This record gives sequence, structure tokens and C-alpha cells, in this order.
Amino acid sequence: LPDGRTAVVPSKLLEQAFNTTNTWLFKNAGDVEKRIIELMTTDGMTQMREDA
Amino acid sequence: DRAATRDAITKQISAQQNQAAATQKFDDMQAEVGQRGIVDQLRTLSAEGRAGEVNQILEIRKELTGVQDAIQNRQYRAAGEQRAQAAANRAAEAHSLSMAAGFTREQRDELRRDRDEAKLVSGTIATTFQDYDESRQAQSEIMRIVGKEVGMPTDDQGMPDMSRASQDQLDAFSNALNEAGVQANTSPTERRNAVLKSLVDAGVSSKGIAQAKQEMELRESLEGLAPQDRTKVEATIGAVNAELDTLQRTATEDYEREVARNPFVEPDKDPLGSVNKIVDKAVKSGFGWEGDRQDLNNMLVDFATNGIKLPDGRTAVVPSKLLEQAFNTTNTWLFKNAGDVEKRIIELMTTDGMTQMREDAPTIRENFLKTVSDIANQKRSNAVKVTRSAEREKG
Amino acid sequence: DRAATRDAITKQISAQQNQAAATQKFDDMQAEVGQRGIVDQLRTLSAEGRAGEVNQILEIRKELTGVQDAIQNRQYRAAGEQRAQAAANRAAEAHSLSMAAGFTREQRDELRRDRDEAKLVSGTIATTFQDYDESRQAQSEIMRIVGKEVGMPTDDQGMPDMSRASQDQLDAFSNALNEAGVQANTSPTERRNAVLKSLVDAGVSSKGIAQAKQEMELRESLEGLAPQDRTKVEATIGAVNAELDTLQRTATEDYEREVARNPFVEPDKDPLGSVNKIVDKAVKSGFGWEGDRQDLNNMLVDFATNGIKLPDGRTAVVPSKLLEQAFNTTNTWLFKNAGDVEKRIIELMTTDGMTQMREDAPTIRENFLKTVSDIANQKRSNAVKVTRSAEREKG
Amino acid sequence: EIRKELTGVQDAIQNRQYRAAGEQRAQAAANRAAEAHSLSMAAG
Repeated sequence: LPDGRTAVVPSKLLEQAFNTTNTWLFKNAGDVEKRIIELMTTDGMTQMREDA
Repeated sequence: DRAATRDAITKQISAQQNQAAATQKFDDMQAEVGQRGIVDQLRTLSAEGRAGEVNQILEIRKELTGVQDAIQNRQYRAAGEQRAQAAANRAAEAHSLSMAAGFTREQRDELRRDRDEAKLVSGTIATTFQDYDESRQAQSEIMRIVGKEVGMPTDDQGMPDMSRASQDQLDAFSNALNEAGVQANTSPTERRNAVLKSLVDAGVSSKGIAQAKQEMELRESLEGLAPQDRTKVEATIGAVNAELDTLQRTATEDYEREVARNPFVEPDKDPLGSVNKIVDKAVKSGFGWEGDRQDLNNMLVDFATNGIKLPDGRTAVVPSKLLEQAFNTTNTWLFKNAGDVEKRIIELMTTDGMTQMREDAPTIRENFLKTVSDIANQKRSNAVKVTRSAEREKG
Repeated sequence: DRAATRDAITKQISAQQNQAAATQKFDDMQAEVGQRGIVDQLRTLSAEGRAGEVNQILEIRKELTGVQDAIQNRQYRAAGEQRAQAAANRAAEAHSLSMAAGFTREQRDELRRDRDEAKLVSGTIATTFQDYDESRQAQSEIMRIVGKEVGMPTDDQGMPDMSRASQDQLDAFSNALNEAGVQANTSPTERRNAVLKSLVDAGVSSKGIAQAKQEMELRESLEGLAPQDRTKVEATIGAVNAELDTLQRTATEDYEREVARNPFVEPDKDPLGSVNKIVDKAVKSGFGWEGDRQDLNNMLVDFATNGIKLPDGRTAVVPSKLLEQAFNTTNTWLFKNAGDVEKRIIELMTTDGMTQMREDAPTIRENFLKTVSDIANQKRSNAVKVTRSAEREKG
Repeated sequence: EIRKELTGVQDAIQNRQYRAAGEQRAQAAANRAAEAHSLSMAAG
């Protein structure tokens, strides 16, 4: 995580991150890791993370 | 899914979580996890319905006719009340959707807020009573065991009879309480203040607090009554609320018929998937869009999602059957391009009668909501007055 | 569909909405939504029919013959009245259609207006009584419960017996009323004034207001009677109205036979689709229009829609069988062009006997309407006189 | 009399079973929550 921590990504969040409208956007490893990084940094998702 | 940012969400969202909790608790209680009582249906939707279910748990032609008449009256009243509540909920949802054109609270969401506060109060109170009942039964086990040990006049329920228990009979219970148990059972006060705090946690207007206090006084009075006296009181309440119930039901049929007449008062998400078939009618031996079936579908779902730009300066969502009758002309060759069909629907939605019906729909919707709110308020008011008068007269 | 502009529509249209509301309310009540009473048919079309249905709800050869005779007389009278009403409605519609040649009210629509006002009054009064009955039963539940609690002589209905209830017996009810309930039941006044206001909202001539007031007095007197006394009074009313009923029914058969003789007194929209088959008779081995089947169909439907231009200066719609007998000649070669056939139908409609029959039709139609109106007025007048005399004599 | 004990035994059984089931389900849920909390804290 960019804050300086390490959090394990859950399952359905991962699969919904992968499942886009067209898979051609996500090809390389760097692109998909950037996608999951930016999705885990969602404000509501973050708040839920420190709420757990 | 919804990706909006909650941010402050001071109101209508904490209440949303609380009502979600109330609904899931009600569902869990209705599921009857494990083995419990409730031989009959035991819907427990309202006090009158719960009393009817309790009666269901409990010359010859006299009782044969009386039981049937009581069952018919209770069932009719409960069915009318629940149908009215469902219709009012649907009307309120439609009114909120109509007002949501353009967190934009206004009077529509003010009415929504007060109705949701009433629903939260009712659900929380029902959950508290249901939770208390299990403890009451568990402690009644020991009250019955002790009463059998010392020996008091008892019936099928096992607890000593109130009328037959003299002071000397209750002396055995007093000695047992002095011995062990230490069951204060002071909850009939602490309970409601706790609920108040929860309401304070949720955030409730003064009217909701007054409604909760009235529900406390009436519920505690009902719990204090003997079963026969409780049935008498609840049936008198039903009788004094019969005229309000009749007015409410009649208003409900009138307004639901008006809804059946007017699509603008009640939209539907189903026709969003229906429009595609109309697209087919533009292709089969018909001159329509120049190979723009996808474009037609996109523009139609946009029109059914956001609405057309009315020339007055507003945006109204076109209903389904008006749309299909606009499309269905004598010869489809007249309507080919997107501009022509949008001009057609624009000029058809501007019909004088159609326009009048359009601004009539919200007025009748809010009138229905106000009428049902007033009916509920008057029902609660006459109920509280009758119950407090009866309690004062008894003691 | 109708695309006419309503604009002011001060009269006959607000009444139209009110009668539509009355009809839909009657249909909803007849549908019997949910579970209710009405073990028998319970048509409740009129006071006499409703009393007969109530009786249906309720030496040996004596009663065996009497019950059968009562049923036969009631059924015959009700069937005659309803058939007469339906025939009069059809005749009034035909008269309005005939007068609509050329919002053009005149005497025909004046008669239509007063008849519609009477119908509105009857429907509104029936709806009000039906709405009141449910509240009466709901409150009678508690009256019976209280009476059983204190203990009065009671029968299958559960309410204490009026004749057997002494002053001391009614003292228990008085004490119960002083205790709780607060059921004023003052409606027997407020009710009718409310109805009056609704009539004032609808717009009613003074005659309709007088009819409504008479219906109030007679209905309240009937409600005040005991069931046996009520049956006696309604049967005496039927007896005193028997001669009026016989005159009405006989007039109805006479006038409906005259209608069966005369097409001009009663048109029909069905032959508008029939004329096409006659077109076929102009083609099968016959010299007719020179390939103008569509033109012939258009001109025939125009003639059956607007009528032919009579030489006197008027326009009359040609009926069906006269048209087909005009077309059916010994040899179809005589009638080929449109001008020849229109000249043929023009000269045939100008027949002396046919003409006399034409101006006879409206006269007999209006005579039938006037006779049924007078019969209804006399029935109501003798009913109100007998009821008020009986009420004065009883007390 | 006979219905007295018939109702009492059933009520006692129902109350005891409900209480025991609630307690054991609560204990299992708490154990799972504690294991999850330990796993979450074991980061690093």
C-alpha cells in the first residue's frame, strides 16, 4: 500500500477488479497491479478496511 | 452498484443501517431458528394482529358463530392494514424517485425521513419485546417450579392464578424471592430509556420520541392486562379504529386505481428491457433508422433513464405504453430518423390532457401519502386515549 | 377515440366523472374483494330487491306455499323493473343519438341530464349506505361483546333484543357508553348534508335534491324498522306499486315491439361492418361499379355514418335491411353507377309510409321516455307518502 | 395435571436447548473472530 503498509487483497474484490468491460485493457503485470492498487485505495474501501 | 461517496452521511444513512438491522432481525425471528413456540402463524405485525394470533393459540352455535366472526373480522382488518401499508410504501418510493429529478432532501425526503423514523421505532420496539419474551418464559419456568413446590392454585400456564392468590398465597412467593432468585424485573422502566438512547444514537425528531413513548405506555398497559381483559381491550381498540380502517382502505383502492390509470405516478424498471422488442418492429418490413439499431436502443434507454428535455425547461421520463403507442403509427415509413421520432415523442408528451395528467400525478401521490399519515396518526391517538382512559378507570 | 376539446365542460361531464366513479365503486363492491358476507346473490339494485335478498339470507304447506309465492312475486317484480330500466336506457341513448344530428343540449339532453342526475343520486346513496354498513357491523361487534359481558337477552345477531330490553337492561348500555366507546352515531343527520354538498359539488337541479331528500327520509325510516316490520313495510310498498309496475312493463313490451318494427327508432353500429357483404353481391355475375369496390364501401359507410341528404333539407341515416332490400332488385344490371344507386335509395327513403314511420320513431321514443319517467315519479311519490304515513302512525 | 407436566417438560427442554445452542454458536463465532484478528495482527 502507498501509505507504507501491506494488506492482503480479498477474493471477490480481486475478481471484480479483473472483470472489466473488455479484457484488452489489462494485459501486462504492471497494469493489473496498478489497477488493483488504485482500487484498494478507494475511499469507501479504505474506510471499510480500517473499520474491520 | 453504487459508487457514490458517503462522506458525512449524518442522516438517512445511519437510519438506513438501523432499519437494515431491524429487517434482518425480523427475518431471523421469522425463520424460527431451532425449536420454539408459535404454533399458529404468529405474524406479530401489529398489536391487533399479535393479539389475534395469541387468541388463535388459545349455546354450541353461539361460540361456533362467534369464533368465526372474530376470525373473519381480524383477518379482514389485518389484510386491509397490510395492503394499505404496502401500497403506501410503493407510493412513497415512487414519489421519492420522481422528486429525485436533477443531498436534495426537501419536503419529499422530509416525509420519507419521518416515515422511516416511525418504521425504525416500530421495528426496534417489536425486536425488544420479542427479545424480552424469551427471558420472561425462562423465568416463568422457575416461577412455576417454585409455585408448584410451595403449592398455589395453578392452571395450564403453570403460574399461580392472580385472582385466586391471596396475600398468604403470595407470601410463599415473597419468601422465595427473599431466599434466592434476585429477579428485580425492573426493565419496565430501564427498557424504554435504553430504547430512547438507541433512538438518540440513531437521531429521531421529537415526534418520533413521542410516538415511542406512547408505544411504551400502551405496550406496558397491554402486558399488564389479563389475557381475557387484554383481548377485550384490543377488540375495543379495533372497534374504535374500524371507521379509520374503512376510510384508509377506501382511499387505498381509489388511489391504486388512479395509479393503474396513470403511469406517471408509478414508473417501472421492467420496461427498460422491454423497449428492445419495439426496435424489432422498426426493422420487419419497415423503414426506420439507417442501420442504427444499437443507436436507437441507446437513445431509448437514455430517454427511459434520464427523460426527454421538455420545452418548458424540465426533464420528464417517458412511460412505456405511451412510448409504444407513439411508435405504432398507421405506416412506419413516416418515422425513420432519430430527430423525427424524438420530435414525435416531444410533441405527444406536450398534449394538453397528457400534461395535465403529468402534473396531476405528484399531487395525488402526495395526497395519498398525507392521508395515510393522518390515518395512522389518528389511529394511534384514539388508541392511546382509549388505553389511558381504561387504565385510569381500572385503577 | 375522441379528440374533442373539453374547454369549459361545466355540465354533463363532471356528472360523467361522478357516474363513472359510482359505476366503478359498484363494480368493486360486487367483486367482493377479500372475504365478506352476502351468502345469497345480494344484488342490492333497489330497496325492494335488497329487502328480498335480506329475506333470502333469513301448517307446513302454509309456509311452503307462502315462501314460494313471496319469492316468485319478488323475482317477477325485480326482473320487470330491471328489464324496463335497461330498455329505457337503450331508448334514451338512441334518442340522444338521433337528436345529435347536425353543446347542442336542447330538451333531449335536458331529459338526459335529469335522468343522469337521478342515476347519480341513486348510485351515490347506495355507495354511502354500503360504506356505512361495514362500520355498523364493526361497531355491532363491540355492542354484542359488551351486552354479553353485562348480560342482556340476545338472539343470533348478538345485539340485545329491543322489545325485551327494559330500562334497567338499557342502563348497562348507558353505563358502558359513559365508560368508553364514545360512538355518537350522529351520522343520520350529517350523512345527508354531506351528500348534499357532494351533489352541490356535482351540480344538481332542485328536483334531484328533493329526490335525494326523499331517499334519505325513506332509507332512514327503513333502517329504523325492525326486520319483520321492515319486511312488512317493503311488501306493502311493493303491493301499492304493483299497478304502476304492471303499467310500466306493459308499456315496455309495447314500445320494444314497436322498436322491433322500426329501425329508425333504434340504429346499430354492427351493420357498419356488414355492408361489405352487399358489395360482394355487386360483383358475383353482376354489373355494378366500374371497379370501384373501395369507392362503394367508402360511400356506403359515409351514408351509414352521416346519412343521405334528404330533399326536404335534412340528413337521415339509412338503416341496414332497408338498404339491402333497396340493393336487392330483380336484376342487378339496372344499378351500376353510384349516381343511380344513390337516386334509388333517395327515392326509396322518400316513400310516404317510410317517411311517416320516420317521423313516428322519435315521437314514440320520447313518449316511452316520458311514460317511464312518470312511472318512476309516481312510484317514488306513493312510496314516500306510504312510508311517512306509516312512520306517523307508528309514532 | 397431565398437561401441566406435558407443557413444563417441553418448555424446559426448549429453553435449555435454545440457550445452549446460542452459547455454543457465540463461542464458535468468537473463536473464529479471534483467529482472524490474530492473523490480521500477525502482519510484519
